[PDB]
Parts: sequence; C-alpha cells; structure tokens
Amino acid sequence: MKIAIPKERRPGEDRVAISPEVVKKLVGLGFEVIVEQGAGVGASITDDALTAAGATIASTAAQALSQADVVWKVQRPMTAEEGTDEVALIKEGAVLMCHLGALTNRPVVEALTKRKITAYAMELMPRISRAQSMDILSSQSNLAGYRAVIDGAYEFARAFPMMMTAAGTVPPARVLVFGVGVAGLQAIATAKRLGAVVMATDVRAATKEQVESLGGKFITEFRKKQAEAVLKELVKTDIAITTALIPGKPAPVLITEEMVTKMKPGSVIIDLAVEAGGNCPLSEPGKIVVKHGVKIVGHTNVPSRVAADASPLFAKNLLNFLTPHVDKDTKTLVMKLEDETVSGTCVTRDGAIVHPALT
Amino acid sequence: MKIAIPKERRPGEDRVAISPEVVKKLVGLGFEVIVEQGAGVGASITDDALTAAGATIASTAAQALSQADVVWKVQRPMTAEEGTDEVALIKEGAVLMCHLGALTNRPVVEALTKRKITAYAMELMPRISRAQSMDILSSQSNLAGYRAVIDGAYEFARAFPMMMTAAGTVPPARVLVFGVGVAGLQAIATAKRLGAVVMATDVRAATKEQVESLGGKFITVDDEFRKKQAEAVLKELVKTDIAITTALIPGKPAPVLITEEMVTKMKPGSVIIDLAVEAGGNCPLSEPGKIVVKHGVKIVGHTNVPSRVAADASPLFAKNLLNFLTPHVDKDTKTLVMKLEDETVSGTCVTRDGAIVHPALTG
Amino acid sequence: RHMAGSAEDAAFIMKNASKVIIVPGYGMAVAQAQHALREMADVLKKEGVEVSYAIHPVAGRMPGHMNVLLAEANVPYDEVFELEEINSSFQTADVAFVIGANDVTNPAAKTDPSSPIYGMPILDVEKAGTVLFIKRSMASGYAGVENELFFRNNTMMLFGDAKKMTEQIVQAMN
Ligand SMILES: NC(=O)C1=CN([C@@H]2O[C@H](COP(=O)(O)OP(=O)(O)OC[C@H]3O[C@@H](n4cnc5c(N)ncnc54)[C@H](OP(=O)(O)O)[C@@H]3O)[C@@H](O)[C@H]2O)C=CC1
Ligand SMILES: NC(=O)c1ccc[n+]([C@@H]2O[C@H](COP(=O)([O-])OP(=O)(O)OC[C@H]3O[C@@H](n4cnc5c(N)ncnc54)[C@H](O)[C@@H]3O)[C@@H](O)[C@H]2O)c1
Ligand SMILES: NC(=O)c1ccc[n+]([C@@H]2O[C@H](COP(=O)([O-])OP(=O)(O)OC[C@H]3O[C@@H](n4cnc5c(N)ncnc54)[C@H](O)[C@@H]3O)[C@@H](O)[C@H]2O)c1
Ligand SMILES: OC[C@H]1O[C@@](CO)(O[C@H]2O[C@H](CO)[C@@H](O)[C@H](O)[C@H]2O)[C@@H](O)[C@@H]1O
Ligand SMILES: OC[C@H]1O[C@@](CO)(O[C@H]2O[C@H](CO)[C@@H](O)[C@H](O)[C@H]2O)[C@@H](O)[C@@H]1O
Ligand code: NA
Repeated sequence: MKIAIPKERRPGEDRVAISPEVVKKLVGLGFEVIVEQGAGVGASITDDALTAAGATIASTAAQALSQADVVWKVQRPMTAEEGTDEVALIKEGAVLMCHLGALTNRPVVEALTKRKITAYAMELMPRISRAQSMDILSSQSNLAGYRAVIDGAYEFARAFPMMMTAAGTVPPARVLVFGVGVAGLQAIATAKRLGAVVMATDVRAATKEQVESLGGKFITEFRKKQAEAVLKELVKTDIAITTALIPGKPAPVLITEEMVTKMKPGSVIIDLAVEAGGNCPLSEPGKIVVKHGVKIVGHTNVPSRVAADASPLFAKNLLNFLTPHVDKDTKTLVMKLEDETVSGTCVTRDGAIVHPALT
Repeated sequence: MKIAIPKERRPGEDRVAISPEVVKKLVGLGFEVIVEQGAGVGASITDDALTAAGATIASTAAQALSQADVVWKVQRPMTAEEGTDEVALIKEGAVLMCHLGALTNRPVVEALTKRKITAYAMELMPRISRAQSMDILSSQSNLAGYRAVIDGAYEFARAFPMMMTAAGTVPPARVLVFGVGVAGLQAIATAKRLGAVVMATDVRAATKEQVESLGGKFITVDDEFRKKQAEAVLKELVKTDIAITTALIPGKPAPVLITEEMVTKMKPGSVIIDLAVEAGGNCPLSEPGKIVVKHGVKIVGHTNVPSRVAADASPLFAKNLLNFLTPHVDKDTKTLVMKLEDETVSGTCVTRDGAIVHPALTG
Repeated sequence: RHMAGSAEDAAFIMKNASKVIIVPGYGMAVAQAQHALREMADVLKKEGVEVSYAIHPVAGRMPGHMNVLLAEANVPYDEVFELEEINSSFQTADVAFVIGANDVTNPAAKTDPSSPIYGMPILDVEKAGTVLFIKRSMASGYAGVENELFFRNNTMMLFGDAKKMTEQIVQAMN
C-alpha cells in the first residue's frame, strides 16, 4: 500500500503535500510513504524529517511514483502541453488527491481520465460541517489573509502601531479590507493586532457582525451611496487589502483606477484576487506596479509565501479527507460512493469523467 | 533667519530632515524656511504640503542653501572628494545640524571646518533625561526595532501567531532579540503584537523588568558563570525562528552575539536580523545591504534601517532638530544663539567658526 | 425545564472549584469579553483554582478567532489548549465555563447522523462536574441546531451578554 508525494514543479510553488506528523498517521494506517528528495525543502521540511517519521525517499517524480496506489500533490499535475508530463507518471489507475482547479482545467482532467485514474478535486469539498476538517480552500486562503498584511506592511513606509515617543506621537496606520471572508477576516485581525485602525466592507452585510467581532469597523441606487461611503474611507487609507473572489468568473472590481488616483500617495494596495482579474484593474499578476503614487501589490500563489505553515495544514486537509476510507483492517481504500464528500469531490474514476459539471 | 533643508543625495536615503508641522513651527519662531523640490518626496511629504506650511521651494539644493544661516540635514554632507561637494553649498560660517557621523568621519569634519561652518553632530546628544525629545538615535532606532520585526516576518516562511484551525494548529514563531535597547524594546513589542513568543537577553540587567513588562521572557540562570549563561542562550536559539540583534557599543566595532558556530545549530528557515550590521553586525555572516543564506538560514542585514520607514522617521528627525534649536532662539529679536553652557550644545558640537571645538579626537 | 443561575451563583461555583476549563466561542468574540474573561481567570488563579482554555478548531467565525482575542487579552499560551489535548480532561474538572459557545459543545454531532454537525468533533464538556453556559437567549448557533446539553442535571444557564456577565461574576467574586 503505497502513498506517494512528489515535488511541486509548477513555477512558484514551494509547498509540499505532506508533513512528518501526517507520515506517522498514514504509516500507522498501513501505508508506505514515498516522497522525492527535497520535495519539501521549500517548506522547511527535510528528507531527514520524513524518514524519521517513517517515510522512504525516492529520487524522481518518476522513481517516486511507479506503482503509487494513491498520490498526494498540492497543485494539479502538468500535462505535456506544458512541457513536463506528470500525469503520465502516475501508475494508470491510481488515486489522485490535490487541488485540480477542476472546473477550469478540462485539458488536464482528460489526461488523467485517459490514464484511467480517479481524481479527487479537493477544491470542490462540500460546504458541509464535518468537511471543514478537509477544506483546502479556507486553510490556505487563511494564511493568505495574514500574508496580505505582512506584505502590505513590508511595502509601506510608516509603522503600523501608534507609538509613544519623546519626539511626540506616531499615529497608527489605517487599513481597509474588501470582502470579509476567511482570507479577509484574518487580514483584519492581524492588521489590528498590529496596531492599525482596521475597517472592512462586504456586500453581505451579514459580515458587519463578524468584522465587529474582530474589533473591526464595518462601512455603511443603493451602491450609488455605498460605493461612495467607501470613498470617504479609502481617501484616508494606508493599506487596501482586497480579497473578493467569485469563482469561474473574473473577480469584481472593488478599486478602480479612477479611485487609486483619488487616494493618498505612499499608500499600498494588496490585490489577492490578482489572478482572477484583480479587484483593481492596475494590479498585474506577479509584481508590484506603481501608479498615482500608489503601489499595487499583486503577488501569486500567496499561500506559498507561507509555504512552511500552509503545508502541514494542506497535508491534514488531505489526511483527513482520506482516513475514513482506509478500511478498518483489510488494509485497502474504499471510497464510499454515497459519502457526501466523495460524491462532491471526484471528477473522474477508473475510466472517464464522473463529476456532474463536466459530464 | 534663513533655515534650509535640502534633499538627501547619498544613495539609499529616503528620509528628509523636515516636516510640514515643523515648518509651521519654524516660521513661528520667526524663520524663513526653504526646501528643495521633493526633498522628502520619498517620505511622502509633498512640496505643496510644505508651501502650505510656509516654507519656500527652491529648484536646486545649491540655491536652497546659498543664503541659509542654519542648515538641517539627515546625513553628513558630501565632500568634494566623494563626488559632488555639498559642503561648498553651505554659506561660509553657518550652522549645520544633522547626523554627522563625526566620530568616524574626519574628512567631513575637516572639509567643514575650513568653511568656518559650525556643525553639531546630532548623534552626539548627551544621554540626559531632558535631551530625549531631541535624540535622533532613539527616535529612529525605535522605528528600526519595529521594522526589524516586519522585515523579519516578510522573509519568514511561516506565520507568526498561534491559530487553532480545522486543518490542525499552526504554532507561533519564537523570536529572540539580543540587545534590549530602544530598538530591541520595540522589537519585542511588535513581535508580541503579531502573537509571537518573545525571548530576549541583555548585559544590563535593568532590562529584564522591562522585557517582562512587554510580555517576553529573560534568558536566565538556574540558581565562569559567564558561559553557564551564554550556553542557555543556545538552548533557546535552536528553538528560535527569528533572531533580532541590536547590541551596540559607542565608539567602534559591534559586539558578536551570533557566531557562525551557532548559525549552523539553528532550525532550517530561521531568519536573523542584524541591525548592527553597519558595525560588523552581531553576526559575522551579516554582509551589509543584502540577505545572505547559509546553513539554511536567512541572514538579513539591510542598511540604514530608518529609511525603510521614511514617512514615519523623517517627521521625527525633524521634530528632534526642532526640540534642540528651539531653546536657542530668542523670541522677539527673532535671532538665534547657541548657548555654550548648555550641555546640549557642548557635547554635540564638533567644529565651530574655523576650529574643532570638540574633545573627541581633537581635545 | 433547564436550570438557570445568576452571576452570584457562578461566583460561588467557581470561587470554590479546583479545576476549571474555559470554553470560549463566537459569543465571547461578538461581545469582546476576552478581557473580562482573562480578568476573571486571574481571580480564579489567585484562589488556587486551575484554569485552562479549550479551543475548538472552528470556534469563532474564522481560523484562530478565539486566539487573536485571547492573545490580545494577554492570555498565556500555556493555558490555551486544543481539542485533542483538552477533551481528555473535562472529566476531571469541576467546572466547564462555556462563554459564548454552542455548536462547539453540542453532543448531537456524535449521535443522530441526521444533525447538520454530525461527524464533527466536539469538546466533551458534559463530563465536567457542572457545566455553565453564558449566552443571551436559548437560541442556537451557526448550525442552528438545538443543544441537548442545556437540559442536564449538571447544566446551569447564565443568561446575559458574554462580557456583562463575566464582569458581574468577577465583581461578585471580589
Ligand atoms: N471559526 C471558523 O473557522 C468558522 C466556523 N463556522 C461554524 O460556526 C460554528 C461555531 O460555533 P461556536 O463558536 O461555538 O459558535 P456558535 O455558532 O455555536 O454560537 C455561539 C453562541 O454565541 C451566543 N452569543 C452571540 N453574541 C453574544 C453576546 N454578546 N453575549 C452572549 N452570548 C452571545 C449565541 O447565542 P445567544 O443569542 O443565545 O446569546 C450563540 O449560541 C460551528 O457550527 C462551525 O462549524 C463557520 C465559519 C467559520
Ligand atoms: N454552509 C453555509 O451555510 C454556506 C453556504 C454557502 C456559502 N458559505 C460561506 O461561503 C464563504 C466563502 O469563502 P471566502 O470568503 O473564504 O471565499 P470567496 O472566494 O467566496 O471569498 C470572496 C469573498 O469576499 C466577499 N465579496 C466582496 N465582493 C464580492 C463579490 N462581488 N462577489 C462575491 N463575494 C464578494 C464575500 O463575502 C466573499 O466571501 C465562507 O466564509 C462561508 O461561511 C456558507
Ligand atoms: N538619550 C537618552 O536619554 C536615551 C535615549 C534612549 C535610550 N536611553 C537608554 O539607553 C539604553 C539603551 O540603548 P540605546 O539603544 O540607547 O543604546 P545601544 O544601541 O547601545 O543599545 C543596545 C543594547 O545592546 C546591549 N548589548 C551590547 N553588547 C551586548 C552583549 N555582548 N550581550 C548582550 N547585550 C549586549 C546593551 O546592553 C544595550 O542596551 C537603555 O538603558 C535606555 O533606557 C537613553
Ligand atoms: O518601503 C517599501 C520597502 O520596499 C523597498 C524594497 O527595496 O523599497 C522600495 O519601495 C519604496 C517605496 O515604499 C521606494 O522608495 C524604494 O526606493 C524602493 O526600493 C524597501 O527598501 C522598503 O522597506
Ligand atoms: O518565506 C520567504 C518569503 O520571502 C520571499 C520574498 O520575495 O521569497 C524569497 O525567499 C524564498 C525562500 O523562502 C525564495 O524561495 C523566493 O524565491 C525568494 O524571493 C517571499 O516570496 C516569501 O514568502
Ligand atoms: Na508558526
């Protein structure tokens, strides 16, 4: 019974799909852990670390895989049309667990299907309660929220907190968070714990209470004035963190160029939705853009910027979604087809595409 | 009374030695302020931010210094050696207030003297309870202790706070800050703000009761003894995620707190932040102006940390100068006269009206 | 139906306990009682009372929600434990101070597979000598499921605002 974790080859990815703890948990369940040397060095996890937990070490994505019964990865594998073929490295008919961006990447879904493999699109985890244990979307987008501030703070001259000094008083920084989600909330929190005067805004006014519960302060034809009340706040804002993301669609515009011009110079904007368009048309994926005196930071794969902490999490998100099925003693897997998660996850099993949305 | 602040020309200086709030006060004292185009454009201080306070804008430094009696700057002027000779812009026999870096830069002291330029080396304000509102060192090495933590977290691959999550519990970073000075104290503050677990150590034990008061813990003994102590420090540096060093000594080299020996004994991904880097750093691998990776650890040693907080530091550098020059300003004859009996004008002045009035290496 | 008490009753119950396990939930966050809470925690600790906070992975409305506030209230990371380290204790603690929390305590999610939280782990609070709930009404939480614990022979309710109540208990103890 082999479970194998390769190494992230997608550009910019530094997270691994495993942890020393997770190893023992798998090892205990009658599994053989295999990971290609230095597959987690980018996540501060070394070969030694694994091998002590009980993991054996491979030398190639290939020599790691061969007869891999179930595979663990953070980012969907690479088709050959991308210059490297990892799918074709997965023993035909194995179990693939990772975030496949499923709904968007048909090309890759079929490559797996052709190798007759069961792919479990983790980014489709059922929005239930038992499932929160195995949600990769919120465990990663959480740290992202933290990072947004750490990165926003870094690119900011002025200090965040209000400091008492013989030279007078240093006022605090005014942060403004768009979209109050797992990501957003963490932003608000850390931002405030840092000393900023945090203030959020979301279209779901059901959040005003969550924001307020974090010491935050919510902002309040309807948008004729709402989208305006924001102006009054944005004009006195130092950090503008945007995290609005509505899937399969380009992120909605929260900060238009027209607005960045009306802002105070020296200010910075973190556009975590940079990849899906960006809540700000000026944000360019990858680097920092400067215009109208404003720095518009739009990094990529933000969780990777927390790659060390985000990894042991992304591992559990898996280990969890998995163990219910490692049958009691028979020592095999058993994906309960009716089990809410599985029948929400799996996009294609031993043969062809099974998920509804794809048909 | 013509006061003039020019734009900093040394590379990597974004700070300006003026604020609009101050220009507003200086005119008050009966001065005429002059700044050169976007001198603090790097401190987010706009020119029309100053024209509004009352200061006049000059197209060039050379012009914004020509007829100035007192001259406010952040860093020591450029000699004709170095490249462009700034000294020659200050009116022969005039006042210069700035961080001269005098105790280790005669070339600037000499080249100034010859102009009958009286220069006060602000980094030499005496450590007296009443001088605090005029000490640039503190009102900077403070923002520095802050930034230390920020650049420390930015290069760190984990998250600082403890978070109990559905995917498991993410543990806190564990900072270790050697040197509980102005910066070390803020390093601790900022560190706990982010939810980290702070460890600190210092020679001057008057520190301890301060570390504990912000929330951290002092690395202590269990009860020659010199190393029974230094040993424990390692017992904690193996657990540490970020090491902030700020240990200095007035005069010359920065002490060594982290020997490459110990770096080798640290956790992979650890990050060290050497603030004393421009004095050799409390850690030898701290190459200045660059992160350096060795033994799987980031040795972050940026230069001129205060500039990294331009917008905030500047206003404080300009409020320090003000708190030092305000006394020596007669109110009604709107004229200035630097005291002499004032311990302040004493231990700060490095040269006046042609001679080196300071007892440093010329007394 | 359910037993209900007053800030005077909690004071006694806790000023006389040995071990106590504070269970913080979204409620405390919404009320911002991290300080009344820690304040109290001290009084207890001054009486030789044992205190430790139990944090349910999803207590709150964001990962680590109880954490920031507990830190912000200056609460010792060595008094804060997570579900898998704490549960083994309740059965050895005289009191289970549950302030602003519900779903994270519901035993339904270990029983009837129909319930919207079934499958989710919970903090075995119903093992502590006596259990106290400090919410406002008898309403439920996010899962909107009724909590079977409110009606047990070791469960007293302490109706009020997470903060306003803890303040009155600290007050009463002093
Ligand atoms: N933290 C996370 O990661 C997220 C968790 N969730 C889900 O949310 C739930 C979390 O549960 P738990 O944290 O226990 O929260 P609950 O949802 O059980 O709610 C707790 C209680 O707080 C009370 N309350 C609210 N305000 C006040 C106040 N000012 N004073 C006193 N009481 C107050 C409520 O009742 P009353 O009106 O009676 O006072 C309420 O019953 C779970 O179902 C979980 O899965 C959802 C999103 C994110
Ligand atoms: N089980 C349920 O009752 C149930 C059902 C559906 C959704 N949910 C909620 O779905 C949420 C989604 O996650 P997230 O915030 O980490 O992910 P996301 O990618 O959905 O985050 C985007 C967010 O910013 C906000 N936002 C701002 N402008 C927006 C816009 N134009 N369109 C859509 N959203 C906009 C939203 O509030 C939204 O959460 C969770 O926090 C969860 O509580 C719960
Ligand atoms: N002008 C004033 O009145 C004024 C302003 C600010 C601070 N202070 C005082 O000055 C002191 C702090 O320093 P600073 O920032 O001004 O000067 P600094 O930069 O010299 O301070 C940093 C610290 O390094 C420590 N250190 C040096 N070598 C060490 C070693 N080998 N091991 C361990 N620790 C070592 C010192 O104990 C020192 O406090 C405090 O006692 C403070 O109250 C006075
Ligand atoms: O202050 C931001 C932060 O970024 C760095 C990166 O080198 O500085 C860049 O951004 C500044 C604007 O905030 C510019 O003034 C500077 O010239 C540019 O290099 C750091 O120095 C700084 O901490
Ligand atoms: O976690 C480190 C942190 O630093 C950044 C700064 O851009 O990345 C640098 O350091 C990484 C090592 O941890 C390198 O892999 C990366 O190439 C380098 O730019 C952040 O991306 C990262 O979060
Ligand atoms: Na951590």
